[PDB]
Amino acid sequence: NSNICEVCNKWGRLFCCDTCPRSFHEHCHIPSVEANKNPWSCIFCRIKTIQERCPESQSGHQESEVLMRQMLPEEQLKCEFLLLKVYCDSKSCFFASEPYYNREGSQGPQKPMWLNKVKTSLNEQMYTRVEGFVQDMRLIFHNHKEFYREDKFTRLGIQVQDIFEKNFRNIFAIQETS
Ligand SMILES: [Zn+2]
Ligand SMILES: [Zn+2]
Ligand SMILES: [Zn+2]
Repeated sequence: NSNICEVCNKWGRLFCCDTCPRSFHEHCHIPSVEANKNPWSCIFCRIKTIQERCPESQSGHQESEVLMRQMLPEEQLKCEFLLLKVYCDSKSCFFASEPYYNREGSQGPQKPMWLNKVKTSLNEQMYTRVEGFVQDMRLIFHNHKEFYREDKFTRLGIQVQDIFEKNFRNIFAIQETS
């Protein structure tokens, strides 16, 4: 197995996947690495299994259909994995914890949002459809772009949104377009 966490790239107290060489900190994995379970399979492995059981699930889909899906177990897992893919980028640090807004010439967003809040909401089963999760994720970056205006720091929001959107299109097999 790897000797660093797949998500944060640090060593420490790591749990090892039984079906692949990845390793994780307990609360870096999403969901948090389970208490017992021998063998244990990581989220990457569980997602690959879904795909392998239903090869047709990789054919292209319309976003509008994906967003209306109810959060049954497989869609719950897919959103957990998409959230984890965001955390895998080191620039996610800017969006992880609760933000605050005190900048001359800007006003804070009406509905603040952050990764750890989305994480809690998934854990607590607060989303009934994929749309709920995707809306909160996109809100993180939209709030950032609007608050930071012309400051070059707005680019961090563009960068992390691009990670989110590419992973969304991959995980939910969105139909490729120009
Ligand atoms: Zn970690
Ligand atoms: Zn694995
Ligand atoms: Zn099938």
